[PDB]
Parts: sequence; C-alpha cells; structure tokens
Amino acid sequence: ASKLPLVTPHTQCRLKLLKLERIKDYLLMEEEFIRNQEQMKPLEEKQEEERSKVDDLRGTPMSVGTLEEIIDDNHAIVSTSVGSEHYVSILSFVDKDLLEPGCSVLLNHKVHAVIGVLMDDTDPLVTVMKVEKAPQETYADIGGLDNQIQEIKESVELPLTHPEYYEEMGIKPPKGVILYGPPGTGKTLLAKAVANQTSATFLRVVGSELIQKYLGDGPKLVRELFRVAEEHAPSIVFIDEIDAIGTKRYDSNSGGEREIQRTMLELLNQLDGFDSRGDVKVIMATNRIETLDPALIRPGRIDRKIEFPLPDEKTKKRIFQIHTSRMTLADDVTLDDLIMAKDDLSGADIKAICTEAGLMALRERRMKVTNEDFKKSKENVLYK
Amino acid sequence: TYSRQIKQVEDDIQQLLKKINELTGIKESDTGLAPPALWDLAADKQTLQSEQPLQVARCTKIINADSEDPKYIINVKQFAKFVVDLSDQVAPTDIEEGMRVGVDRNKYQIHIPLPPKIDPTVTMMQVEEKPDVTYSDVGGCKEQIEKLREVVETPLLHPERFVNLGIEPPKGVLLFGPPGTGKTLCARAVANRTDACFIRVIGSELVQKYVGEGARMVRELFEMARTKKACLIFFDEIDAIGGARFDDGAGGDNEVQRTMLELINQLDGFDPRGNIKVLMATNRPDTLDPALMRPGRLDRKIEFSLPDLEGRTHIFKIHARSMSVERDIRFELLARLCPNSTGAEIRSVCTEAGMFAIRARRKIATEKDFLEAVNKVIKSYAKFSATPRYMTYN
Amino acid sequence: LREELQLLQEQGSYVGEVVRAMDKKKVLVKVHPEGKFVVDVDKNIDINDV
Ligand SMILES: Nc1ncnc2c1ncn2[C@@H]1O[C@H](COP(=O)(O)OP(=O)(O)OP(=O)(O)O)[C@@H](O)[C@H]1O
Ligand SMILES: Nc1ncnc2c1ncn2[C@@H]1O[C@H](COP(=O)(O)OP(=O)(O)OP(=O)(O)O)[C@@H](O)[C@H]1O
Ligand SMILES: [Mg+2]
Ligand SMILES: [Mg+2]
Repeated sequence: ASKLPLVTPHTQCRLKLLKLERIKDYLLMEEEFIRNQEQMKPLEEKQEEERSKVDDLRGTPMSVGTLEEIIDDNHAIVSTSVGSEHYVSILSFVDKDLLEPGCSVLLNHKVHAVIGVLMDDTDPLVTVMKVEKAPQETYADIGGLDNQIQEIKESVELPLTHPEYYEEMGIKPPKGVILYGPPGTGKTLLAKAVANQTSATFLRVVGSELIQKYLGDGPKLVRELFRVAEEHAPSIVFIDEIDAIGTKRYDSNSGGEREIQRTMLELLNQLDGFDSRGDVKVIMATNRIETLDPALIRPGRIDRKIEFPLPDEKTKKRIFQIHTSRMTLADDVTLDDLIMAKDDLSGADIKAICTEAGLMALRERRMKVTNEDFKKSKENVLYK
Repeated sequence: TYSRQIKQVEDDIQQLLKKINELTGIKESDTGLAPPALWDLAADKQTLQSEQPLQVARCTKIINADSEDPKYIINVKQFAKFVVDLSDQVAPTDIEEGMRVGVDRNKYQIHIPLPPKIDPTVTMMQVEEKPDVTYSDVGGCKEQIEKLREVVETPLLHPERFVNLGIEPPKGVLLFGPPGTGKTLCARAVANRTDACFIRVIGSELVQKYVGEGARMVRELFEMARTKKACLIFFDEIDAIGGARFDDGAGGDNEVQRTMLELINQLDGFDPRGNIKVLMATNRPDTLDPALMRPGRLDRKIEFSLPDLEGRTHIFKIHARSMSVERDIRFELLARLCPNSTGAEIRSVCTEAGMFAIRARRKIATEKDFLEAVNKVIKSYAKFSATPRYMTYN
Repeated sequence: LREELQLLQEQGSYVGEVVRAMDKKKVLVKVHPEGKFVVDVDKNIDINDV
C-alpha cells in the first residue's frame, strides 16, 4: 500500500535480502504487534463500533453544501443550496485537506455543521474534449512523408519514450509544433497516427468552436481548457483549423472581431504564461498559415514549423497501394493512368476515388472492381 | 539458488502486509470521510461538545446603527431585516457599519464580526508561489534591470534613503517592446526576488458577460490590495483591457472602456493607493490611451530593444552554458550572424543545435551544427519571423 | 374502512431524483425545488434496481 519507493537493487544481490527482509522483519513485528490487540482488547471492537459512533453523530439527512472560505479553527462560512449561508463548525473526521473554495461538502441537517466532503462527478466537458481510444492504424498507414514523421517523433514521441538523450545533451525538448499546407494532405491523419502512438492523455478541439456567443466565454473556455490539460499529466493538446477563428465572421458572436482578438490574447498568454507550464504538448494545424498573428507563431510559443507538400507521383502510387490493399482489385486497371489523371490530386482524392469505385461495384453486386468503375469514378469525384 | 525461496517468502509477507492492514482499519474507501485512526479524540467529548452546546450562528450583514442606543439594523441573504442587539461577549466598538456578523437563529443577535467578501476569483490570481527566474538569466538588458529594480524594490527593501532625502519614489511602470524580448521573463525575476503580495492580472480575464461586472473585480482587487501593508500588482496584455475611446454611431467596445475608466479612477483621483505599486506589460504601446499614459500612473517607460552585439553574446552564454558542446567554438561569429533576433530565437538556435547533435549519434554539438541551426531558424523560418510590423508596433 | 381515518393523518411523502448511488447502501437525491441530499435506502430496495 505505497509502502516504499526504493526498488532499485533489481537482482539477486543482498541489499534486497536485507531490505525486503527488513520490511519483512517489521511486518512480523507488525503482525504480532497488532495480534496483541485482538488478543487482549475486549473493550471496544473499533472496526465498526466507533464507525457506527460517527454514523450516529452524522444524521441521515446529509445535506450538500458549498465552500467559499475557510477559517482554520474547524469552523468556516459555508453556503446552503438556497443561498442563505451560515458559520458552522467543522468536525474532526473531516480530514481538512480536500477543502478548497468551491468544493462540495456534507453538512448536518440540524446545526448544519461540516460532516464530510464530497467527490465531484466532474464536468461533462472533460469527457467531451478527452479522446478515449486509439483512432486508427499506425504510421505504416501513412506512407510517402517519412521526414516530418521523424520530425514529430523527434518533438513529441522521442521526448516521451527516451528522456535520457536530452539530459546527456543538457537540453529541453522543442515546445511548439505547427502543421500547414494544402488541404487534404494528411495533417489530421498524422495526428491520428500520433494518437495511436502515444501514452499521454490526448485532447482535440476544433479551432472553429473556440468562438462563442457571450462576452468573455471564449477566454474562460480557454482558461478552463488549459486547466483541464494541466491537471491530468503528461498530455497532448491538439488544435485543428485555427485559421477559422480569423477567416469567417458569424452573427452568433455578439462581440465583433474585437472579441475574437481578446480570445487570441488569452490564448497568446496560455501558450506562454509566466507561470510554470508543465508537461503539456501543443500540436496545431491549418491550411492558411499566412492569415493569423505571427506573435502566436514566434519561437517560444511555436518552435517547429512543418510544411506538407503535394504528393509526388512515386508517393502517389504508394498511396494507391495503401488504399487498394485489401480490396479485390481486378487486373484490368492500370494505376499509372490513375496517377497522372489530375496533376495536383490530394491523398484524400485517391481514397475518394477508391471508395466511390467500390460503391459502383456494390451497385452491381459484384466482388471485384473493374476499369470503367475508375473511369466514371474520376468523373464523379473530380468533375462537377 | 533460492529462486522460489525468496519468491514465495517475499510474496506471503507482501500479502501479509495487507492481511493485517485490513485488521488495522484503513479499508472502506470513502466518499469523503477520513481514516479511522485520527479524529479518535473527538470521539465522546467533542461529539457531544462541539455539537450539543455549539450553535449554528448564521452570518448576516449590517446596514447601520443608531444613536444613543445599540439598536442595530441587520440584513440577511434573502429574508427580511431586523432590529438586533450585541452579545455581552462583544464590545460596541468593532460593530461598524457595512460589516458581516455572526448571528444566532432565535434571538437574532450579534456574536462575532466577519471578514468581508473577497469574490474568490480575485483570490485565484494571487500568486501564492514564486517562479525560479534569476536576474542572471535576463542578461543583455542590465540597465533596464537596474532602472526597473530601483523602482520596484529599493523603497521596499530600504524605505529610509528616500525619506531622509525627502522624495516620494515613483509608483507606476510599464514594460514594452517586440514580442519574445524578455518582458514576461523579466517579470518572473521580480516575482522571484520580491517578498510582498504579488497579485498578477492578465487583462483578458477581466472581460465579463454582464455590464460593469469587470469593474467590481477591479474594485475588490484594489480593496484587498489596500488590506496589505505593501503590495505588487502585475498587469499583462493591457491592450485588451483598453486602447482608447473612439466611439461613434452604434456604441462598440464600451464595456471594456468602462473597466478601463474604473482602472483610471482606482489609480489616481481622491486618495492614492498609497503603498501599492503597479506594473504593466504590453506588446504595442501605440494604441493605449493618453490619460493612462499620464505619469503618476505610468512613471517609468522602460524600452526593450534588440541587443547590440554583446548582449546577444551574453545570451548565448546564458542559453548555451548547460549543454555538452565542442569546447573550441566561438559565439561571436553567431552573434555576427544574428543582427535582428530575440533571446527566444537565440534559445531556439541553442535548443535546435543540440538536436542536430542528437540527429546522427554524437554527444557534443559542433560549430557546423550551430551553422545548421542558423540558416534554418533564421533563414528558413525567416518567412514569418513575427518582428518587423511589430518594430513599428502596428 | 375504520383504519383509514387514522392512517390518513400521516404526513405525505416527498418525490426526489436519484443522481447516482455510492458506497454503503446510500444514494444521492436532489429534489427539484431544493438541494441534493445524501440519504440511505430502505431494506426492500436493491442498488442495481436503483
Ligand atoms: N500521404 C497520404 N497517404 C495516405 N492517405 C492520405 C495521405 N494524405 C491524405 N490522405 C488521406 O486523406 C484523408 C484526409 O486526411 P487529412 O484530413 O489528415 O488531410 P488534412 O490536410 O488534415 O485535411 P484538412 O486540410 O481538410 O484538415 C485521410 O483520411 C487520409 O486517408
Ligand atoms: N535577455 C534574455 N535573456 C535570456 N532569455 C531571453 C531574453 N530575452 C528573451 N528571452 C527568451 O525569450 C522568451 C520569451 O520571453 P518573454 O515571455 O518575456 O517574451 P516577451 O518579451 O514578454 O514577449 P511576449 O509578450 O511575446 O512573451 C523567454 O522564454 C526567454 O527564454
Ligand atoms: Mg484534415
Ligand atoms: Mg510576454
């Protein structure tokens, strides 16, 4: 039960013999120590006697109150659910430690004295923003990039899995990572691969839903966001499409662009607060890297800037090989004709043509996908 | 040789820990109680002694007294108001008007005065705790450090050299420059060195939903500032809390301006904060209102510019001292290669140049590793660079 | 028929709303107009049934 942290001898050596046999000595002494209590203590039982005595102190109508201050000599001002508030005292089975301003407590029904504290069932927004399971397959699903993969493992994964290199180097990891390029080139996809890979708690928020309809609710949402991200452990915060805070204007926003601006001010703090930040990693992505404020883009707030180019054809054929792997491909087709059909197709375009061609197969109930499926498929996808 | 013999005799005593730690009583993991072996002295006495003689004593708020007689006027949260009385255990001195007092439920009379309401979201931005940034780490801007530091701490550490000379030291100071120049990092050294209440304020936190709601946070802030002996108030990114009054037609951005005006009135006009020192920090100072720019509020106007050469070399000595390097490199060449750069950028060159040594297999970085850092961070990331339209502060 | 004039003198019964149960045969119940209460159960009611 969290008895001792020194576990380092690791082998059949004798620090373990003397030390594990030392707590073993004090557990023979502990067992025969407590053995005299059940041997020669018939006065009270104390396993439930004094427990039932506490349960006879506290009444059955256990009211739930709220903390707003603390005075140390076991009395404080607590608020009832009505709003009228008291100056009750605090019991001695209330282990004054989980008492913060705003905490849910248990009061008496009669004199409303502080009986116990209450575990919080938590805000649903944490479960809203928390990614639970692994999204999809690994980095082998990606293909073609092979350089920025080393960059992202370099900035995120290798600091996590090997915290030896940076200490023999005498260095800290690079802080901020941003992603940019043309749309549909794998920016979200690589983040799915990282969410597959890591063991840190992973958070994802769309940049569009940063904006609000009430005044200051944006920056309050940012503050409680980084509260949530900090209060866990070594985590990863992902933000997609942060240009959308600057591009579009919506009529739900009661403030103008001079509320969006203040939201960017509070975020601009929360990347680079004077406070000790902690073990929080930030991964950002957009396709309009030129629109936003470069004060958010400076090194110190974002260190590594990673461009995603359009696929060259050699890489394209690899992507065809990926998205046509487990499908019953008829031999009629030639992928090299399908490569140069569009000069600047994205990685999403290939998967769109493959899936839509499979839909053309399931129109005719067949099992293999033929050439004219691709011939009308590129007409369906590309041209409209 | 005793492979299982240390295994099972290890394991039955590691289990036999728990097999009598259930006989202790640590179990029945709670919903908010406490361990059984603790409060065991409020077991028969305070169970009948902090409960059965001890009351509830509901807390209230005073409206006013009246002359010649006690005959106080009470006020409570939702219910009505009464004519109330002292106890014998209190003097009629400290029952001043506008005060919270503890009041029994039956006779409705006053037992103890209370501290006033603080609105603990203001209490959240009391720092309680200090960072670790040393003035050693703020190299390159020594005269800015000195000209700041004589305003910040010298009256607080020595309130006699100003009295015996017969001057009142200045009370307000703002800090401004391009981003990443060491402004916030410079404030962390002040919060490191000082001792009084360091109450930070980030300006975007004051944007509230209701009308005039932020102004009450300003008022409570300066009230609990007045409660202390000496206090330091820190401000950050005050462009959000106000640029200037410009209004026309449909009244826009008014709610910010009322908060900024309340900040003006709390800074000057009718009884000065006294022993309260403020400290602002912005990116662009051009937008700020001139009545806020008036001295008596913003007496010191410390510039943060780019380091000339030697401040840069000193910053290389700061961010480069604690990493395994080739011994016979020079930093002066690198500071020749960085004309216009921040300490953040210099730090990123250092922390990147270590990663170049981490690329293949080495342990100590080289001069050409530094050269691989310079063209990347300066000249490959030179497309954005964030600095030039902030040099003109627009 | 005679018993009811005695039995109807009894006070009423409150309606509540279980949020979720916890340890040792207790639940967390919040009445619409009032606040949340930690109460126990009666012996004829099962926790999984709650
Ligand atoms: N290099 C690639 N290899 C395989 N598939 C790819 C590649 N690039 C993109 N894709 C496919 O394109 C789809 C869209 O990917 P993703 O959304 O990550 O691109 P994006 O640039 O993030 O798009 P957006 O710009 O809309 O955010 C993915 O499901 C992925 O399967
Ligand atoms: N003189 C300096 N010595 C050492 N490091 C510096 C110096 N100036 C800046 N830095 C580095 O730059 C980073 C940014 O510091 P700081 O947050 O104070 O920037 P700033 O001037 O407040 O601009 P911003 O408002 O954008 O943060 C710090 O992490 C620090 O490491
Ligand atoms: Mg995408
Ligand atoms: Mg700063």
